[PDB]
Amino acid sequence: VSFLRTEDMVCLSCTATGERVCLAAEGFGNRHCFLENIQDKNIPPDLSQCVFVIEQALSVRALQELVTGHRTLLYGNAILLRHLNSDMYLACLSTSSSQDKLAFDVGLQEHSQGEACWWTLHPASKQRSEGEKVRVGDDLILVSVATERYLHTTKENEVSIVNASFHVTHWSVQPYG
Repeated sequence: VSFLRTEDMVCLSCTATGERVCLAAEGFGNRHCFLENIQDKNIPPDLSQCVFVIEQALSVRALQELVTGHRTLLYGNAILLRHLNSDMYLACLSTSSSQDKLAFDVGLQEHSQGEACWWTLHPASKQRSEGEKVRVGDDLILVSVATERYLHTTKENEVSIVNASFHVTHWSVQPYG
């Protein structure tokens, strides 16, 4: 219904230093992620480089077996986000190139093998709890399965970056069309 379902085209937005921004990526040459300022730019759904597809959604138990059909998303599920323009998957890179030496970079990878490309959903407040259907527009938390870090944005050098950090960021998922 009004929830996130598999195969949805969605944008992930938050607010870094007041501004509202969307998670974006280029693809072909550049494998790193970046943020787009959507602060009153367009509607909640922003432009092209901002579109990801919820390709798959597994339960905690399903993830184990799968590692070694419009499912609705449940808080606690592990999702797989494919960038539309590039057909690559949002993942946690092994390189740390931000000021925070403990954060890892988030970018794209060609294949969905291993844990680096999986992210579990978790509620941002107490208005939702594990097992519930994830409602569109809900503020949620994105946890890397591989690094045990949060999908995180922070301004460093007057620009909004995105990385995988021990510090949390609340993300809103708005679908397209």
